[PDB]
Amino acid sequence: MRLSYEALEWRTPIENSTEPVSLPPPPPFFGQERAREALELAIRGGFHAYLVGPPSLGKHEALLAYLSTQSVETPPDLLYVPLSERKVAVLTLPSGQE
Amino acid sequence: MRLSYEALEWRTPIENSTEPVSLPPPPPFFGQERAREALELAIRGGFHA
Amino acid sequence: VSLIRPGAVHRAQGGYLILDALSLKREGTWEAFKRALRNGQVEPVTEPQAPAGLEVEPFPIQMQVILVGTPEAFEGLEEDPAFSELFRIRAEFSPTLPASPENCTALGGWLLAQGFQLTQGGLTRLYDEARRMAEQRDRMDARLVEIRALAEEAAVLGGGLLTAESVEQAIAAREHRSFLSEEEFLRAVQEGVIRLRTTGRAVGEVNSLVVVEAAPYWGRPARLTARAAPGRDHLISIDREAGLGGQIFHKAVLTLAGYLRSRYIEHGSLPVTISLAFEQNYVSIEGDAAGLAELVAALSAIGNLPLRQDLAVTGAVDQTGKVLAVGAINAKVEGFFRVCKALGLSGTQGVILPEANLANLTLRAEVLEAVRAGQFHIYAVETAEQALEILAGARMEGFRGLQEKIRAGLEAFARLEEGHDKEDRE
Amino acid sequence: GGQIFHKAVLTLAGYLRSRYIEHGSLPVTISLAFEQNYVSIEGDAAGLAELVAALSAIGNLPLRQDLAVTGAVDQTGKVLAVGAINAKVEGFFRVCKALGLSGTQGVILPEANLANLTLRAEVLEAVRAGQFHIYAVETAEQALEILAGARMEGFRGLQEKIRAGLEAFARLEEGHDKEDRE
Amino acid sequence: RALAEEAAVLGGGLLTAESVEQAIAAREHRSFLSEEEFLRAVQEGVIR
Amino acid sequence: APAGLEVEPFPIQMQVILVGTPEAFEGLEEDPAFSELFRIRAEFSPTLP
Repeated sequence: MRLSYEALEWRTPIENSTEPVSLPPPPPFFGQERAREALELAIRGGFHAYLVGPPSLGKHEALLAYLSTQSVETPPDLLYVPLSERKVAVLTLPSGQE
Repeated sequence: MRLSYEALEWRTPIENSTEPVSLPPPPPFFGQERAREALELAIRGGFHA
Repeated sequence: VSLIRPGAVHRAQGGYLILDALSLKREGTWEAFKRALRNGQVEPVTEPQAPAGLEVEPFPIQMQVILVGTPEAFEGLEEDPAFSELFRIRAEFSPTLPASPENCTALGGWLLAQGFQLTQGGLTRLYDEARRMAEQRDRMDARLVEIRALAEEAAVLGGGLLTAESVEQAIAAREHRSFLSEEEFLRAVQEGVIRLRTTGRAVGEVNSLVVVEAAPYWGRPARLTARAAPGRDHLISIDREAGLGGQIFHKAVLTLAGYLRSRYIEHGSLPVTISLAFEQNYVSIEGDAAGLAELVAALSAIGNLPLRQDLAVTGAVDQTGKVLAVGAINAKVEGFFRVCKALGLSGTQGVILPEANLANLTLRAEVLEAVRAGQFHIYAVETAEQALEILAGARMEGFRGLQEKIRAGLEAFARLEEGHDKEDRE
Repeated sequence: GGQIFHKAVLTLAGYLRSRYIEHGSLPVTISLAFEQNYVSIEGDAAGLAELVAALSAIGNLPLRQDLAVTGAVDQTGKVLAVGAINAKVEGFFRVCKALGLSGTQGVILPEANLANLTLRAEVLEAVRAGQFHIYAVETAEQALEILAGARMEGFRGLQEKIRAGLEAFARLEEGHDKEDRE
Repeated sequence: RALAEEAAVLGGGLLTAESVEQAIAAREHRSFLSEEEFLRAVQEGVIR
Repeated sequence: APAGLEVEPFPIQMQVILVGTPEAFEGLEEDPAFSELFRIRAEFSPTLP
């Protein structure tokens, strides 16, 4: 079976090379509904998650962009205190009480 | 078959051994258009090369 | 206490700790991190020459750990059951996105947010190149960093605007920058150092497309040769048995031997031994895949069938006969087209590739233009018999059929083996 | 090397078995060696000289010693390009000149290295005077032509000589089997 | 316990039959990439 | 040293133009991080026309 040009053509046609296009930004993890759903579940549940992806997918940067819009209650001030001269324990106080 | 002298001769003949040669300096990366274009791209874009 | 410094764990509390799984594997700190996650035991690192330390109590862990890494980096961690005990949410990124106008628009918007100035042609060509990198006509590459890098190169080569011409030039220069190996190969082929036959017919020879190592895996032909001589029923694959690699029984020699023994049935054993070899050494053949080129070369060597040298033959084959798809089909096709163009296009050259790879043919503009002009060809074959009937230029049906000629060749070789064994017996 | 199948041995065996089919397993054991070991022979390519010497030993062909044989072969019989052809040609010319050129010394080299030959002035001057000969071969058969001075086609050709050698060794093996059986 | 946690998270502090069904579906779906690509290859004819 | 200094991360404004013989990169191109960082391969042709 000899493949004709029609069967091999895969390049979408072009209407112009000028008149720059304006498009709204896509939602984060566009086309990655699996990753976005998993991250929403992990963030809502506070589970320990892990992103698995081929290198150069920009997993590190969309993770930061998605986590920045996330919001939780104000973190407490954690700090070491000496229970004794040799024993030290980490405790958290309300914000701004350190 | 046997290679004759004419088929083996590769030296470009010298027409004289005098008249000291004066030529303009060649452009950098002469004969290395690939490397020159790659470096020009890397420098203009600031990509590590 | 005042000399205790906070690490990553002590500033990720109430938030998220993002670590590279490859980093944890490399630095050998995964055990300590696992203990910190389970037991809430965080302990500042100490210096070996200081004997007096501080007994740090366990600290309840309020953070969320979101490791990030390639699948291979986690294949070294998922073996530990405690890993699956701790980390239970798998946020897997699909390496490819569906190729649809919705995703094209999303990519355009995403590059616009990056600051690039995209014309419609430029976005279209970036979308096409993303599909090419995914090596699928229906899936675009989800590696948005790669596309961003290509867009940056296009912007530099186009001023500040990603015109279609600019991104085409960027792709062309990306191919041309790492093109020195193929340039040397073509110069060798033209100069006659590496002699490949791209015209006429030859017996037991075929142009098997192989891949050589580089940043882009460059495809190029290699003259596969097959020589059949009477002897034991052993198929000697010289390429993969070279040196100490022959102590492995491979998976391809068995495949071709099974196909040959089961398909042609007129004797209680295969009466031929076939040496399969490659001219030149740049091929790097996988030991577990038996190429269609090897099968057709062996069949031609058996049957004295003159195969066309115009057509390169690629594709994997199993013992049933049907042709399996192979990776990097685009590179192989473009490499054979480059060699044919360097040696001159006779208007009858082509490539024989599996129909299963018909869904991965995203070819460059030049190859498609050559096909449209009829100066090139692309042949899709479903079974090795189709590839053989295409190469030999005759059908397997009736008198002078290909199967009948192969049977005649096997009968002649078995006759010589019979004479040898008859002489040795007395 | 006993536990190694190599790649140059397999190529030579494949060529020898495929080209001469009048019996089954090729009834010869070919021992190939270099006198005066400084060679460090390659393990990834079978030299044309190895094949030609094997054929001469098989068929009792007196090869010319005037002509050195260089080049790598595959099992199709094609002579492939080899690296550093200039060094090999100049080395043989130096050895010929040390013993004195008789005007018939030469080098048999692959056609593929025709675009690879850049020789010193001494070699080119010798070729100009007809004291040194450079032969270019495309297949091992043509190298055997040049060395043996005879063709495969015709009466008392090279093919029938190699056939006679193979048949004689096969007859000796058959006699051994006959002795063993009786 | 982990599945119950996932079901409660998906159901919003309430665990119902629908929530557990959603949790099981999500647990299949988060590791379904390999099968998704295999099915897509079979549909596209790469794996006949 | 008893106590070092916690040096903060610094945004890098330089660009790195590595130079190496090809077998020196054959052992350095195995990292996908190398491909991600160094994207412009300026390769010098060993032979000029």
